[PDB]
Amino acid sequence: AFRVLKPWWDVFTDYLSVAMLMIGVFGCTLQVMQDKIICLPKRVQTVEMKGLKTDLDLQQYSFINQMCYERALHWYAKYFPYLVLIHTLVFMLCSNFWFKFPGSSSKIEHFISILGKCFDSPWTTRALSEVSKKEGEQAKALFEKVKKFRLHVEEGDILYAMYVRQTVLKVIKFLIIIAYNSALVSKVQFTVDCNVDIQDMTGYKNFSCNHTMAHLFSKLSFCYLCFVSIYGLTCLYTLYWLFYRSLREYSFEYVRQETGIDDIPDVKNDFAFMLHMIDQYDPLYSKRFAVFLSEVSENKLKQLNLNN
Amino acid sequence: MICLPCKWVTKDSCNDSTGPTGIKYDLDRHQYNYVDAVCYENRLHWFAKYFPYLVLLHTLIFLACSNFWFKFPRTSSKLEHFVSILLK
Amino acid sequence: YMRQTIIKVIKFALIICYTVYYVHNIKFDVDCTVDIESLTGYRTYRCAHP
Amino acid sequence: PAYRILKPWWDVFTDYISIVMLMIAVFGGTLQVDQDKMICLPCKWVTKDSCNDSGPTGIKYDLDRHQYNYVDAVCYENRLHWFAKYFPYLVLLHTLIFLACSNFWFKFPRTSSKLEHFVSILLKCFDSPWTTRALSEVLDKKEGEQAKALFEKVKKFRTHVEEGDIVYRLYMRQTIIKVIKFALIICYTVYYVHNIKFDVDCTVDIESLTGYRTYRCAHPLATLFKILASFYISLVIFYGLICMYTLWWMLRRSLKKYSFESIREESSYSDIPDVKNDFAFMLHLIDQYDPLYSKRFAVFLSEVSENKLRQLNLNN
Amino acid sequence: PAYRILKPWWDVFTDYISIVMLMIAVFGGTLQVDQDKMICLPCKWVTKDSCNDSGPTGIKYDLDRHQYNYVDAVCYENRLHWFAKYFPYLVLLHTLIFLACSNFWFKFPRTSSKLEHFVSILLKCFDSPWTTRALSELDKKEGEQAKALFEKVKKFRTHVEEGDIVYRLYMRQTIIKVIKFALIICYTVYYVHNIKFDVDCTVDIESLTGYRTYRCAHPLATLFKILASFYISLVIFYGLICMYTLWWMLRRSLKKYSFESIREESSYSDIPDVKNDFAFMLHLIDQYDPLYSKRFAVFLSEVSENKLRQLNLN
Amino acid sequence: PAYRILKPWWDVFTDYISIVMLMIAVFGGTLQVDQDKMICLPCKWVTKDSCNDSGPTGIKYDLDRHQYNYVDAVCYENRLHWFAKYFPYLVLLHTLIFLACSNFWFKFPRTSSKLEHFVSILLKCFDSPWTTRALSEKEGEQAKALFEKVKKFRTHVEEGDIVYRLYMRQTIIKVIKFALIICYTVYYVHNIKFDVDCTVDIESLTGYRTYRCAHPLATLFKILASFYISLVIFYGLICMYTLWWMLRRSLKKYSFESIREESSYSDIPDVKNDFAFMLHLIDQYDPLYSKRFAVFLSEVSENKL
Repeated sequence: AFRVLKPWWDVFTDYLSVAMLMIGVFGCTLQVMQDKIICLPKRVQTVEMKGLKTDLDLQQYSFINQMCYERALHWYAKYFPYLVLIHTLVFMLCSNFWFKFPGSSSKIEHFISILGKCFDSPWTTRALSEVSKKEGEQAKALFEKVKKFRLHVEEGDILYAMYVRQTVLKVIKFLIIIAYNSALVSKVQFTVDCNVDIQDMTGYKNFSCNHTMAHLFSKLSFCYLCFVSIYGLTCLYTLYWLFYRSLREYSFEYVRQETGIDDIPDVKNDFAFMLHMIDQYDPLYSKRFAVFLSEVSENKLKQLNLNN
Repeated sequence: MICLPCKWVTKDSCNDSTGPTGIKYDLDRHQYNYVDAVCYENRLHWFAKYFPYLVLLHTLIFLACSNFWFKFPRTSSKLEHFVSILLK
Repeated sequence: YMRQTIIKVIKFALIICYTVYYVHNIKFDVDCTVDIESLTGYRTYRCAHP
Repeated sequence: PAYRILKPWWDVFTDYISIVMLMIAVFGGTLQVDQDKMICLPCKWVTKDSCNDSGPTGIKYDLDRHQYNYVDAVCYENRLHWFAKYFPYLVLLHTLIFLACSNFWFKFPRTSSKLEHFVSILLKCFDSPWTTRALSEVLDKKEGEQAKALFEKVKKFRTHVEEGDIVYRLYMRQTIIKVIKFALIICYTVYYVHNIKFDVDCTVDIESLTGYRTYRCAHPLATLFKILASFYISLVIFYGLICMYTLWWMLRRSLKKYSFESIREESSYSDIPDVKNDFAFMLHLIDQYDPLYSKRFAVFLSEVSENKLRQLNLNN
Repeated sequence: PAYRILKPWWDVFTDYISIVMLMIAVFGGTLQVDQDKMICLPCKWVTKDSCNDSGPTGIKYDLDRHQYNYVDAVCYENRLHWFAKYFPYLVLLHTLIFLACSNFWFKFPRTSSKLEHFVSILLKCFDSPWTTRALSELDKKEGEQAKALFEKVKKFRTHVEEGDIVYRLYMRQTIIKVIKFALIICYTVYYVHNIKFDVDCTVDIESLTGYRTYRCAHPLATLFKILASFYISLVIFYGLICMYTLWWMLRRSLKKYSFESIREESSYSDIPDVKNDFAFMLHLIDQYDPLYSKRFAVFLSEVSENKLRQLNLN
Repeated sequence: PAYRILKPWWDVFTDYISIVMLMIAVFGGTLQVDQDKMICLPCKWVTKDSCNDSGPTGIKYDLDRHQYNYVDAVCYENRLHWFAKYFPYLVLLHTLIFLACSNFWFKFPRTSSKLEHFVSILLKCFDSPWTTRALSEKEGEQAKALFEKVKKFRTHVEEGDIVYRLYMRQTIIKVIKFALIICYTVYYVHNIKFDVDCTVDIESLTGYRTYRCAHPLATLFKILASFYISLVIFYGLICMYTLWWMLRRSLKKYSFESIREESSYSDIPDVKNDFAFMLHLIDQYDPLYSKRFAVFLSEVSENKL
């Protein structure tokens, strides 16, 4: 399971995307059956009031309705749910870009495996208590696994970079969505004026229409806009965390303060980035792995193993 | 929202003033539908229009609040580990 | 857990305030004066919300 | 499922695309079944059976609602183009044929038995402890006997599948059929996608029943049937592109011979002979999903590893 | 499922064809429930109780909406061919009959028990380590399981060879499917042409409506014709597959199974000649995969028993 | 589930008829909900409180659409036969009672527990391999424990015959319900007619006394009714046969004469009550299981053990 490598912002955006998809599905269902426009001709033909007679059949009324729905209504009011569905599917597909890559997922599985193994390894806690047999053999095997992982992962540079690409893509898509939604959210209005030229068919050329689902689509548009705004603040803070502190280098000086050992080489590049990930998840794993990263700790372990 | 016009009005208010005969309004079906839509949008209270959506939103907030610590990973890790060690 | 309980109780307070304040506005008969005389011919309509 | 190891990235991408076109099919079918009508109004003034198109008062056509429904039905069935009426059903049929072509490898029993046996032995080798021990290069006696047994299964399965090439031929056949079908869909759809129009003039000659000769209809779900079709086309293109890549992957390398040169060089056992035909193609697909499965299964195919296990079991 | 090994390519192809036929049957049924009607307009001008059909102004038929609904219902009941009305129920019933005929193999308790117990023996023989050792040519527990499975194999051979109920059941199911295909094809091909868009109904409701003859447009007529053509094509495929299955049963005696090829290729040359119902099941498992039969047949040789008893003692 | 062994051909095949009766009940109920109406047109020429039935132009009735709807509702309620209106609900009710009567055998906790224990130990005795050596005429401890379990179950089950009497009662209920269903359905199937003549006396509200209505879902209902009858007929035949079978011989007295004559162990006594009936059902499903289980019921097989 890679949910351990998933931070809180990723799962927050996941539930936000699920809510966005639900909003899009609801809007599409509204558009399928409840979406209709009602058009009445303009300039027809204690007091008493008499109704204005338009002299129009039901079929002329339906023709006016759909002729003004196709033309007079703004395209945003007609295709807002479909745009929401498309954008939320792109968001969901992009949300696990950094998760779905084959080599990246292999590196993530290897990293979570070694970190869980050293967390389950008694020698981590034993050495942490000491500074501040069979299990020694397993500790030495885990330490050479640590060295193998250092030689296999640390030299690469794909993880932080491609995470930055994913965050930048999310921020850009958020900005585009917010810009176009704020530009076209005033188009969704209840009463519209339709000026199609069907005078040869219905006798009238100017109609006043109302879009019956304009209020609900406006509320749905504002709800989706606020959801996208929250998504964008999440991605902006993610960008701030990515760029403010260099995740190309992880300083183990806090372990140097806690653990008496000082010959701890600072990890670099993807090792630093993934240790930043797990520190956001649980810093105890990082400070417990740092004593398994020092080669002086390896020399001491070799000395104790030779003594045993 | 089935809307019927007031034939006799007195300053924006219905006056409410041998067999009985039905009142002829001379309104088409589509004029009636237009009146329904306009009065439904304008005069019927927002609570009667958005009550189920408000209820759904409140339930979603309540369910998110109840299940937040199960999905928040910093507490989810502790809860899962505690569950595993307690059953075991 | 404390924060979740606090948020739930204040949410309950807000809901049980505004819902009970606006629950009497769900009426059957509603009079509408929407001023569409130029299209329909009347001004005031007595609607019934089913 | 348990067959995901034989499904490469292009296969799962085609599966996702076909799922989306199934969604298109169900959406268009629901729309066509429920709300697909055709409101037609008579042209009151006609010049040579063509609409003249010459406060204002409404035009009285003197037609009942049932006459209007009759006009709508006749001008929907006689003058609206067949593509606009049957686009979602064609989409569903093509999606079903694409899924059938994808799973004809999956359901046809003659190749299905080989796939089950290959997946079962691969999963056994993945979970075999002596496989991990040999990859690392003292055992349980029963575990050693089972390891020698799985060696024998590897040899007999080699003799079983190397004699035939129906699996590779089947996969190539479905790839070719998918490419040809995608070409046909793209051609006929780009031909007929412009026939979906909003305003359609109809001339049905029902003047004896309604009193009018020519009418003008406005098909409601036209533009929404337009863009969907266009977007449908887009998905098909991607499908075809993916399929074409698979066709390229059919001819870039000979899948009937898959060499072990990289595996034996990195491993200690530099003795393994190459595989052929269905075994070679299936190992190619395994490499497409993950080379680790093939490299791990390589230690159960060599004779030096057989001798090493025999000596170990003598010690064990 | 467990009976997947007993389903050859013809059976699974007929299963998918039946699933598709059921899908189009449900589609047509929902269509006929919801959107099926006929829009009927009276013929204003008549010639001997027919339709004379002699700016333009619309014809005033002076009929209410309910008179039109009555005309539609009466003409739909009286003058519209029964095929165009009950085609979805016909394809649904035929598909259900085909599916029941195909799945009656696994539901009749005698044959169901025979196939299930056969499947269990075949599976545990495929997973039997002594099968592996016999193919190559011993723990005491594995030897005990091997002896138990050998006894189960021979007692099954005694139990199933006495009567061929499974072979007769499968032959009768195939015969019924072929006959049903033939009947469906003749009557459907004969009756497709009666699904027309325009139908003239002379239903004599002049006392209630005022008109005698009416012209009706059937909206779900071209759709029903297309579905009928699709159903005809599917039944063509089903019938060709069933005819191949019948030819497969009839060309060679499936009640006899010569083990000469396997006993010649494999080391054991004493393999008995399986006959009657067991021969039919072994032909089915051959049609699935010859490897299953090859890895099960090592338990039928009496020579392997002698090797198994000797290795059990050793 | 685990009760497939206790389901002979009559049980499974009538269950299939029971599941296909339910489909036409749901299909009919959907039809009754959606478009079960009556299009009623007034008879302008009326003679002796009936329709006189005495270019062309349409007949003006001067009736509103709502007057037509009121006429439809009143004549559908008063002058449509109740069989036509409530056929799908009656079919659903009969099918639900059939399902309840065929599954209360497995849902009643007494018989449920007894059948579950019989099935469990029959399966675990079928998994036992020592029956092979028995019928040929740590593993030993397992066979002895299963022998003890079989004997102690027999001493518990052979005392009473609750399962047999409950199965008899269920089958008798099924056959009498089939008889009632086929009788009343044959009686009332002809009342489903397309055209009907309603006379409701609403002249005050409409202006006409007699109307001639058309019921759209009549012929469909008619053929559905015929289909239902066919299914019921088939069902009854199977139930009839079940009666004959359960009255052919003493189902409460299972004799192991053939098995103990074929095998060496001739000490097998005659089984009585629920164990006897359940072994009879086993023989019906598969004679192999009863023969294979019979050796552990014999004490000289324990003498071999």
